[PDB]
Amino acid sequence: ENIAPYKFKATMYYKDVTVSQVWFGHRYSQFMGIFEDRAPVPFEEVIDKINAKGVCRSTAKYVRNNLETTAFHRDDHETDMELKPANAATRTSRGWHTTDLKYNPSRVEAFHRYGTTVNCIVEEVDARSVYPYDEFVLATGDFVYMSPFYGYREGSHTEHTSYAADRFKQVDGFYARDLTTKARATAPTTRNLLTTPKFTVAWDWVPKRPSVCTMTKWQEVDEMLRSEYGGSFRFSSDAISTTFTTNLTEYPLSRVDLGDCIGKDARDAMDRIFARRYNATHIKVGQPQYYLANGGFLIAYQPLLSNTVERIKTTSSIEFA
Amino acid sequence: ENIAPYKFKATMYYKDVTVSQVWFGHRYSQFMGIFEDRAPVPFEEVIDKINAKGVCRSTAKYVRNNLETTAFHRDDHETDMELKPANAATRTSRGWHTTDLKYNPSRVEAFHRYGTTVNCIVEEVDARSVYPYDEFVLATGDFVYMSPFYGYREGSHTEHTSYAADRFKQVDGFYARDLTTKARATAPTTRNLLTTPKFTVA
Amino acid sequence: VQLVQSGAEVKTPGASVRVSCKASGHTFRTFDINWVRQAAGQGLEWMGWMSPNSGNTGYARQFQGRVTMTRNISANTAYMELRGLRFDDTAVYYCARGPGSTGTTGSMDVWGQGTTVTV
Amino acid sequence: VQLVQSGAEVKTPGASVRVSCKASGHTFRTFDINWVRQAAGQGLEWMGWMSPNSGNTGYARQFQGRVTMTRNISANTAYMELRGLRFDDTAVYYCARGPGSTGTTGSMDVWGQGTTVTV
Amino acid sequence: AGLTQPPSVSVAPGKTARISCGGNNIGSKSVHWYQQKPGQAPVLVIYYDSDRPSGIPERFSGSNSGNTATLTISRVEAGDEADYYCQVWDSGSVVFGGGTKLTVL
Amino acid sequence: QRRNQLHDLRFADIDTVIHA
Repeated sequence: ENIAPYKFKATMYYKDVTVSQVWFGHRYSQFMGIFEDRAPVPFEEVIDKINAKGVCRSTAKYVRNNLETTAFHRDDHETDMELKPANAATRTSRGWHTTDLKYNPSRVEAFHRYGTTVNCIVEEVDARSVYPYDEFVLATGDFVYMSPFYGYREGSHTEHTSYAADRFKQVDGFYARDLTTKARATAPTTRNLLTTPKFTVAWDWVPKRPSVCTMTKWQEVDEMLRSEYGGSFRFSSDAISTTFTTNLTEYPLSRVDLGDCIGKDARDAMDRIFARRYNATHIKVGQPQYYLANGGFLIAYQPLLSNTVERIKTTSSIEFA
Repeated sequence: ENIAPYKFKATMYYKDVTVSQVWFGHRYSQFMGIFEDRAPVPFEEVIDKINAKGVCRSTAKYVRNNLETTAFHRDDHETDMELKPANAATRTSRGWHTTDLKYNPSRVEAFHRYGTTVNCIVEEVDARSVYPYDEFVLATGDFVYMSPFYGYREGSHTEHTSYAADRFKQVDGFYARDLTTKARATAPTTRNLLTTPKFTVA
Repeated sequence: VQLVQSGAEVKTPGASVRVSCKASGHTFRTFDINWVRQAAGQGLEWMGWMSPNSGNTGYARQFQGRVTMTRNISANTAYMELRGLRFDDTAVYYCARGPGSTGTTGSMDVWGQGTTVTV
Repeated sequence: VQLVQSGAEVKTPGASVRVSCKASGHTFRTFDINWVRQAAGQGLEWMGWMSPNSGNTGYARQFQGRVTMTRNISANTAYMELRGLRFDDTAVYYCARGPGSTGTTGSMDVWGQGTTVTV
Repeated sequence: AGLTQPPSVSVAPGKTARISCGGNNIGSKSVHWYQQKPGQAPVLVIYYDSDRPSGIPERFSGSNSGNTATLTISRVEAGDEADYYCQVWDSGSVVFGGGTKLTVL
Repeated sequence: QRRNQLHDLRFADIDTVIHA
């Protein structure tokens, strides 16, 4: 059984907006409040500004608590700002930002003053999803309630989604721009972009069926002897000292949910082994057969001769074998 | 193989600064904002005040968002406040605090009023570090990005650190003062003090 | 994706023309459709853009009121309609994937063969 | 940690003296160095403090402009220099570990043997 | 608005060619350069002011700054005789340049 | 938490104090 979540790399775009209120006393200054918020970067700015020129806007315009709000960095006019790399930290993915210093209001004696700062942040994160792949979570602990394989092509519209159709956008012929080397890729890619109320996610779209596997290849056995006894099949391997018991009937591979993976992996492994070791001594007998063994194991078996819809649960213990 | 993390004892010093804005209506009062912040206790206050006298200042002077913020308890003059033990809870480590009650402004009709309270908190926590021991965590879930063995002694200055040299101070001949029994240990110890932006560890 | 247009068109002044551009290989709903014309030996002249997913359109100032862009999603085809032709509209017309809903900075990477319209 | 000072010093008026204090057992960079002098049969007279890690110094008001404190990290040694000696500077001088950068409430727990300086 | 281009440019086969595209504040826009041989659909040769599509030789290069974009063709071959168009997006349209005819001597 | 608490050390400058 496959327990490891499906992993894919995604990109987060968001503006950190900080508004600070300060009271300036006779000899001292004090914070009366710091409002910190995260705003999504619009698709217009992700495609037209960040990806096309490598810059980001100095203003954050977004909907929060049902209100169209605009914030200006340094409380000045709107300009474009270069995205520069963040400070290096061990075991941290790449990241880019525009500003580094907080803007606080100039001192005027005995007044409460407000000051706004906008920091446009781009990050690369690793996103993980689990069966049935209707949600995926980012490295920052923020969930995205939409299937990683959602789209407009190849029957991907039937995938689960919880956001309005105005929040999602699939752009084809998207040429990704590397933000460090400033070199643009040549192969076009499909890009899914979702604007959550807190941030914007973008990731490469891939079809669901050939991307995930509900069963994972565990062992390759060169010599797994098969015997028929007591209305059952015994598969015994001396290399791993392990014996499985199966019913005499085949297990159809179509019954396995998301089972396009087992056939290809088994064929590759068995062909490699046969070419390596048994090319000059034995011959294959028929196409590979698939059996289900106690414990919930899936055995792909290719018999040899000398020249002369449900999900399977696998136990954590191998001691019974 | 060893999977258990390396465990040691640490002490956290920090001041909880809460400033509240209140609107006083005709027959009611409303909280229109509560700013809560945690501030590090400076080295000049951990050694001179908390360890020497067992008291703490009633003001918080720290750096937040690239600005030197100063906050006064009850909006009054600076004064020394004695550290008293915290209320007991089950399965909890030792702790000490100065203030008990939040300060709110006196009622004045039809105005917005601001009020500041500072609570100086000292806590004993357990710290865990894993291989290759380039950073350690605390019981409160706050990471410290510096090797537990960092110092100035016997080649322990090659360990990992992510903080400016201004924030680390290693003091030898430190005589620890128990905040409950008010008794000071006789054996000198080498004490590392690091001032993170939100708290101070020793 | 590949774009294929209809054949040549021969019309009298005052008539209407519909040029069809069909995509192949994709859903055709993930990009935009630009219609741009070129006269005999003259430079390129943009006519308009359409978003086939939502049906939103945008026309040039000199073509407003005479150009209608529509789509058939089931056949993945985009139609452009010119109404009230005159003598100067004899030109070769192209459909491309470029700017529009997917961004104002897109590039016309893929083009069609072009249809010759003679008035 | 152990503090060891130099030998006795005999000097003429108007000269300069440098007294050295070497620590053993620790890196010498974790604690401050206090210089304090005592006249024959008189009370203790603090002279100054020096932080060997950063090199920051602090002198008494009556010794400002005549006392310079420096350090050799490689040898873990602290030097104190008196310039323009006179007759009343004859005294026994001590180096200790006390207040300074590490805290203004520190105690002089460890002391040196002391050097007799005669003018 | 409009983009201004030189009507004709002629360069010796061994030399290199400069094609200009002028406009007000053109440096804030992504300029695209298309090449059209006679009786063919235009082919993109430069996108996003410095980048080349797949299958494009290194001879082509681009720049965009201030009020001018520039296309550079090093080692002008005999097969580079074509009409070159610069394109940006202003307001709600894509203004096209007048085109420059590159003649190889 | 380890990644989230490095945010201020990565995307901001802690030490600088600005006064005017």
